[PDB]
Amino acid sequence: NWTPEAIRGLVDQEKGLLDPRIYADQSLYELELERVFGRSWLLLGHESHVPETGDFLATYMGEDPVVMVRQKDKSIKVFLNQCRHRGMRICRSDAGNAKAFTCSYHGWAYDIAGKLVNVPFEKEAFDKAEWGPLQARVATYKGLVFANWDVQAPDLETYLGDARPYMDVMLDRTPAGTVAIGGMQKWVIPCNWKFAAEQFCSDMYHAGTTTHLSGILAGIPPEMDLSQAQIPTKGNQFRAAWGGHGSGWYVDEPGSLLAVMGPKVTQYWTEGPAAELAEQRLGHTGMPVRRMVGQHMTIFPTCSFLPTFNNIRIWHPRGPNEIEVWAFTLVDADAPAEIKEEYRRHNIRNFSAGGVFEQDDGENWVEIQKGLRGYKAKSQPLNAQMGLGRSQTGHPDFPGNVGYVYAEEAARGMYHHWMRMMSEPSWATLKP
Amino acid sequence: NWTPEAIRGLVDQEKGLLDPRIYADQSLYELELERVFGRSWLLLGHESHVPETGDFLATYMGEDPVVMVRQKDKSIKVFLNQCRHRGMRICRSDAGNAKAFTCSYHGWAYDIAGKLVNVPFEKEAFDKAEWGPLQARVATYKGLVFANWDVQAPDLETYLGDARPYMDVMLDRTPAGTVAIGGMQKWVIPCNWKFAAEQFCSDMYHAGTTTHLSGILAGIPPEMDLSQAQIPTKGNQFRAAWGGHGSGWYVDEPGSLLAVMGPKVTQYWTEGPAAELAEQRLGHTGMPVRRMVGQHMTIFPTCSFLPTFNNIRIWHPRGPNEIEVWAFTLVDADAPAEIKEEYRRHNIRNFSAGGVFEQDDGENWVEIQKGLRGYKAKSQPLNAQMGLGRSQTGHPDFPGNVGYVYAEEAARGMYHHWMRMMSEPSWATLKP
Amino acid sequence: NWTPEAIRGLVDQEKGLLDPRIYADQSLYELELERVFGRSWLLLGHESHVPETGDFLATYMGEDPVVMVRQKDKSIKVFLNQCRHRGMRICRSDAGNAKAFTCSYHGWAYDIAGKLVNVPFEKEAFDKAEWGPLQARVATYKGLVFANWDVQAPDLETYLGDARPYMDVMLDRTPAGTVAIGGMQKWVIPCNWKFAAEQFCSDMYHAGTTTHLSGILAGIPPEMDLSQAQIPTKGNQFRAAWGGHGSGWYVDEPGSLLAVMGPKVTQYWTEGPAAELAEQRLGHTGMPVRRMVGQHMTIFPTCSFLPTFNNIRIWHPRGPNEIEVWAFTLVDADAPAEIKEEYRRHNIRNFSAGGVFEQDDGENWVEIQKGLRGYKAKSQPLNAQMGLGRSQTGHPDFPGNVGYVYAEEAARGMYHHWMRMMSEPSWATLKP
Amino acid sequence: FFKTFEWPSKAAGLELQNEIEQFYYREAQLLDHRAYEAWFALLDKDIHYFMPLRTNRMIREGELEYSGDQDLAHFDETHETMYGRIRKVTSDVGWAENPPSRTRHLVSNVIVKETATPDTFEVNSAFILYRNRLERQVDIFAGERRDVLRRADNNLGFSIAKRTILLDASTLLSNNLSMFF
Amino acid sequence: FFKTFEWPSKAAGLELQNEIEQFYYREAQLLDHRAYEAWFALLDKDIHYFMPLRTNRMIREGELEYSGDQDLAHFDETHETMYGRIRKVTSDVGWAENPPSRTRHLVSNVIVKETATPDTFEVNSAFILYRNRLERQVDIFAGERRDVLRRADNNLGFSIAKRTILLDASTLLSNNLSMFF
Amino acid sequence: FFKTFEWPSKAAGLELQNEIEQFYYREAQLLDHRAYEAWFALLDKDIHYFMPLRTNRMIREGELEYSGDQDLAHFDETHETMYGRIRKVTSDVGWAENPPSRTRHLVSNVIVKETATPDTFEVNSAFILYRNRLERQVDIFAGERRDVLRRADNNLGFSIAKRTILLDASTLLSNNLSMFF
Ligand SMILES: c1ccc(-c2ccccc2)cc1
Ligand SMILES: c1ccc(-c2ccccc2)cc1
Ligand SMILES: c1ccc(-c2ccccc2)cc1
Ligand code: FES
Ligand code: FES
Ligand code: FES
Ligand SMILES: [Fe+2]
Ligand SMILES: [Fe+2]
Ligand SMILES: [Fe+2]
Repeated sequence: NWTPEAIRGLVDQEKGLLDPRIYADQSLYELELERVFGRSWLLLGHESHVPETGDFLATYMGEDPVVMVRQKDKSIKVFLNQCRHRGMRICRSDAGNAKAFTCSYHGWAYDIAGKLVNVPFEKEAFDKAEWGPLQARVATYKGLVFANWDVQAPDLETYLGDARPYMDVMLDRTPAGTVAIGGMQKWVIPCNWKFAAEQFCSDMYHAGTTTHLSGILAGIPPEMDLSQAQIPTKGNQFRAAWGGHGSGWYVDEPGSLLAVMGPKVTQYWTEGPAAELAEQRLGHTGMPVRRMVGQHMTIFPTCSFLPTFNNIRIWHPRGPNEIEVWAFTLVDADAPAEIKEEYRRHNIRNFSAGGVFEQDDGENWVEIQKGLRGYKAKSQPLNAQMGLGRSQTGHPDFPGNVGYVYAEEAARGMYHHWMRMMSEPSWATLKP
Repeated sequence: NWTPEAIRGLVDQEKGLLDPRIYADQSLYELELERVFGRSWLLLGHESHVPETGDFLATYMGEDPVVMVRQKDKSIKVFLNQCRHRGMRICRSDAGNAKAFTCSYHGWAYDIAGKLVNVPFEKEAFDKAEWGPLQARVATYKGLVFANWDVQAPDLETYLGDARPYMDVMLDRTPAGTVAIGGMQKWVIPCNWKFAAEQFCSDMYHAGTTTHLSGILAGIPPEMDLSQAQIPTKGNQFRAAWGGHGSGWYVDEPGSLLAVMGPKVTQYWTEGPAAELAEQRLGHTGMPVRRMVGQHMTIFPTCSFLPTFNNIRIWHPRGPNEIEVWAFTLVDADAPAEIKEEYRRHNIRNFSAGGVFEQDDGENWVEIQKGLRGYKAKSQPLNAQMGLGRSQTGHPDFPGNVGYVYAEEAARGMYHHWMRMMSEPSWATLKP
Repeated sequence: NWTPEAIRGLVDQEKGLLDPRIYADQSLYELELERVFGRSWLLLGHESHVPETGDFLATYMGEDPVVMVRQKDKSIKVFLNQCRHRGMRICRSDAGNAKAFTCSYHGWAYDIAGKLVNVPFEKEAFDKAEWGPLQARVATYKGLVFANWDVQAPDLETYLGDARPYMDVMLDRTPAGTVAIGGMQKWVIPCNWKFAAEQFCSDMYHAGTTTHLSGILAGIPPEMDLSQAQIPTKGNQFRAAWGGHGSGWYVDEPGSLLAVMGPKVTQYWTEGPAAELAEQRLGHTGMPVRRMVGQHMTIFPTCSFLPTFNNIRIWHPRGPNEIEVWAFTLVDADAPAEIKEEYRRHNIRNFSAGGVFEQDDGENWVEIQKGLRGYKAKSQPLNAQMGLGRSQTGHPDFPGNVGYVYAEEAARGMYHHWMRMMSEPSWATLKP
Repeated sequence: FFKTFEWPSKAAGLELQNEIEQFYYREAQLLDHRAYEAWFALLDKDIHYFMPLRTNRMIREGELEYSGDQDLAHFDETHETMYGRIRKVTSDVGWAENPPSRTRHLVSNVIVKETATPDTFEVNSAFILYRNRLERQVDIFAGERRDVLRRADNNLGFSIAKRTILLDASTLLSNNLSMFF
Repeated sequence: FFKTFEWPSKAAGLELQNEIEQFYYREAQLLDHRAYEAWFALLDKDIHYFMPLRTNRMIREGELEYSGDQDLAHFDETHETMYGRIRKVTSDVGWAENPPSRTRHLVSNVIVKETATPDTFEVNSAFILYRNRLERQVDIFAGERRDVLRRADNNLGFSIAKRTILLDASTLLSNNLSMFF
Repeated sequence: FFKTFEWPSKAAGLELQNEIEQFYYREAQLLDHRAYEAWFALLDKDIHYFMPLRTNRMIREGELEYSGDQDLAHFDETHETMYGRIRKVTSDVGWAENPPSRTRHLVSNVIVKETATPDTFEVNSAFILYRNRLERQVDIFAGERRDVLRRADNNLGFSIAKRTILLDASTLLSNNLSMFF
């Protein structure tokens, strides 16, 4: 078995070393479902996925099927999509409206709250209030819905901590808040979830180098070539004080935003009444938001978004060697009809399974996972030494542990917290 | 490796609780092939599947391929379909007639009894009488052929015990005995065998609630719908004194038989010379078999049938997350052609992979098993409390431990015996 | 975990017994990757596959992807096809010529020696010469390129030992040496590697009995049928003194060569200037090569070839239940164009995925592996008793431990050496 | 029992060839878009909708590959039993197809033969039936259909009198056959 | 919002049927042999290349199966954005298709409908797209295409003015959609 | 090197198109019902039956994808060699096909071109070969065929002078190639 001492030596944030077995090992993965996914806050979607009473979304927490459902009192509930009788799935569609939920196996009926309210032949053949599906804790953050099984786990706000200001770049720009664009794309990648989560946590490096050369080329005019494409170098990276969360962004490099989102969005982000209302609201953080572009973020373990592009996705783990990508797009509720359309179009073009950027990430992760089947490929540590000891907590513009955009400080913090969650059984030590 | 104490805690028949891990755990399954399937009496088919000398049928005992073949002395032999030289399949077709069996790898020849009669180049390179494939103990119960590897196990009749009267409702109606209608239907379901074994053992509940509403509707006249359909409520359920066997049936509900099998079979089962001969041949049990309809039965572990419908099936395990269903139909040998055709047609219509009843079982089981991939879905006991403490041994009509038709006493018994077989290494304690 | 005592129990060369679990156990397989494939000399191909500077071939060592690339200094280097940053595959094509190797994830550039020569933004964000992909030892034997990860392991010559002469029958026929015919065929077989590795090591029996009767029929004259074709019985088998290598061949039965290879290949091998030159060059071993026909050989673990047919194959393990067969053909560099063509033609006809011989091998191996899923199928040992204690070292024509063509002495050596490598942790005792 | 389809040496006319092909393409559209009532309307009163079991036999016992008309089958249906199947599939409480699957009937290899009844045709065709349902469930079917089709005054131009579906399978790899062939 | 394709009662002539079929067989050949600039040439300046999302819905909410024109999609493209994709796939640094995949576009079920504009046709067809890449990766897709084609003076005889791909999947089982439909 | 099929600008006549299509449909029937002797009769004395290896190459080294006529291949056959293959497949001791498999050759995408010799044709067709055997084995193949077809006085109307099978696979995912393409 994986002893805490053996688990602690899998990650070395001091030397910048990672044991490749963390991406591959079966028994480690099984520890993750318990130690990581069973007590972390996990993204299920947006409040606008479930606007009115009885509205639901069939989604996941780790490998546990769950139902997110809007209540009469305007609150959101999350229960395990499993009948406690013999285990049958209670909610059998992706989304819609429910007056109730009935099991198709033996007819145990549930209200929209997940309360067991009817059992056929109950008098003829025990308390119903004691046998409903397992309830998860529900906490919202500016439109985003998060869930957590563990009652002893810290509240969302504390869990997020100093990473919140970086979420507000995407979420807190308008007083009316964000809304999710209709539809949620789902596809399957044969790779470990930590590859996907780390990339949006710390990895601008891959976009600034070789991965997305053809992605930039696709967003570049036919007469223009990659030699005329300016390499971005200016920017910063953030590692969360607690949580394993991380973010990276470019500073004064609006070429990168243009090559992805086009002129109409680039203008909406940087110039005009809306761009001005944003920096006023985000003034208390002290961040030059109108100057931040190409931003990536991960809220540990599997909530990842691209604040400049409004691209959000959830990584559902499916063993050590497979994930599911569940991705959606946000827009400001009051944003013009032309602007919403531009966010919609460019997100599809760039970040869906067929996306000109997304296609290449899938190719990379798949070939890494395949390699980790080899013995010697797991025998030596992987390099995570970028920006080792170059970041400091006193930046004039950006709060928290901030360094260079091309670094792995956010990465080292992500894996270190992963290590911590896997080796510490009690929140007594784990909590911030 | 699981300890006997840890295995005993997986099932609790007193409280009516089941650990969901039993349907999913890999190492529990590897135990099941040794502790359960390695020493249980297992259905392989019917005498009439192999009527003449040399007639064979390739089938399974757990995940071990076996050959059932009729001998010249009218006895039936069963041996492992594995050559002891380097493991090749000796019998490579589904069924047929053999005069001999020859290995295709190195040409080791065998007779129809499974004895090694010729080894090529034996003089140039050991006794052939010691190197034939493993032989199973073979026993026949009123047409049905059973097999068991374990020489220390209780014989068939003793193994069956007080479950025999309920088998005879299907098997002992005429002095001519039953014959198997030609055809062995095979399909794959991604679920644990225990769900399927249990349903036929104990679960009339699913048919009398929500699972088969569309199945009933399929037989219902075009001008009629479900609101007019009678819901059977009268009936009983049997738990075997030993073995985890079970059965359940409706009492005085001929409309429930009409809705499934049609009028001609309902007539044949309830009224006339044949129906009266059947009750007088089972007079020793004291059972009103003309009033027994819709019956379901499992002979633990994986022998399941539907006595009133003449449907029989074997569940071959294929890991904790998969089974194969091998189904066939019986008829009394001296039944009128008209009745045999009605049993054949309705069994295809209702209980094949395309069957209007079957479809919804496979659909339910697939979802349950998917749900068990999750950590939280395996963390809480499943409810098996139906009919708890309501069963008694002194029923005027039906012998043995008997309760109400909608109970889970037969299930608890199946799971209790599963637990016993899994936790008790020796037959010294395990036998009746 | 598997104890050295338990490992020794899996093979008994004295009684000639084998535990079937060796072909099925997942924990034994994981040990094989470390204890066998981690430190054995593994074939990657031929020098002619990489003749020019920069020419590469992507292949495997166990389940580790490796790159074999020709250097400017005329030598061959073998390195792990894995970038040490985040595990991305460096060389992403089957074969070709390269000037540099570049990772597609973050752009770490490598030279054709596997040295990390460039890191994007290195100065802005650690010693490059320390972070190159794990290098393997490379050693060539008369055209054939072998590789080994273990620096403590004996050199290729010492590893091969008295098996070298039998490799010379194929490799040492002309001072011109051999050349690999273009093209390497690759297919997947769901079976354990040891079945495939043993067959070429020791198993003439399968080809001499039933496996290839239709293969012979396919190559035999159209006017002739099987009952007219002569069965070869004369020949010998060789067990290596160390390493688990083994070979087998027919003696004075050229009709066996004619059926498989045709009359022209038969003439070239047995009669004329080339046949007598090959017997002169191998005179130091005293072997009458012209009389040796239909030869098979394995260099432990996964290097197998048919010398007389010029067919060579590497088995890539893919779990205990799967392999990949990578096959290529040799010819004498100075052989007649029609001989080169006859070797090319008859290898495709006989030994490719659709080959008239190969078809039946896969068919057998598939059904063996499927059978080993069962509990009882793994419960009794397999018979490896052919030619037990019937081999000797003082043979007038062939050097080493030699017995009858139909024997399992070489097989016992291969399994005994497998057992030795799996149990003994150090080359201190393991070496010859 | 089935063996090679006895195609006529004289191939059917281009107009007739096109009509039958177009009938199948329309039918596939009806099935894939779950127009079950409209597809069932094509079935004649005397319909025999049949799918025999297929077994692994040694070449010597090749006459026993397919199950017979008095044996079990995957489907052995009449107009009356098919109606029930249509009843179930269109039903809100029909769990196997609610939510419904996503099918594709790719039809090709159409060989048309005249019978002894004018405007009645014996048609041999091949198909791959791709069925996707729930989240990740994929079931691929392949085989041939042997039909007896009648000229009819309907939206598709033909009615179905007989259908025998010869599936390329012994053991079914799907958990059910909740789709129509 | 799709439903059964509205085929005309009068089936399109044999000449036009063969013209549209050969077009798709030619288009497939270009796509399977990676002739991307040659394939892109078929796309009109006003092309809408569309692949909506598909969801699991109860029969009662069947109207909600496909995503809307203002929802996310797998593809929602113009002539300009399509060329970007052609730039990417022909790029030496486009890793998803370098090395390139090995695709097969098997086309059948072609139903031609004439429209108010002569030489402009609304076409329905079914396909199975088999994709094989690298060592062992196999991705199989099935579905239908709903095209609006125009008569063109190119090498293929037609140009694509519109294309809706209805894929038989909810969750995509492939890691990407690097291929063209 | 193979590249896009050089289709004629003027497509073949409806009659000929139909003849070539029907030829393959009958051919697939012969193979899928194991009429091997009858299918072997279709092969001319100068038959080249060829299936080259396919490899993963960078766009740059694209000309090296397929193996050459002096490299190894999956199939490289003459009439004499095919004879032995037919002799084996029909044999009682041909274990790979006894018990025989269950195959479906689904032919489409037929593009016909008239060659140098009159009544000799250059044909391109796409296929999927579904192969099911024993209990649960399923091997799926996809690709295109390049045929030289001569008019013949047999039951199918044509004979096969040359066949090149371009398989969409690098590594073969099947354990063998006991079937015919
Ligand atoms: C993680 C995910 C996406 C990106 C990114 C890609 C293209 C352009 C801008 C950012 C960076 C890190
Ligand atoms: C287990 C399996 C099937 C049934 C059943 C199905 C339909 C009608 C009557 C009983 C009951 C228990
Ligand atoms: C392993 C593989 C092939 C052969 C063999 C095949 C044909 C003729 C002679 C030997 C022997 C062992
Ligand atoms: S499983 Fe939900 S009621 Fe039985
Ligand atoms: S394996 Fe059965 S004879 Fe060798
Ligand atoms: S993985 Fe090779 S550079 Fe990042
Ligand atoms: Fe990316
Ligand atoms: Fe049921
Ligand atoms: Fe062999």
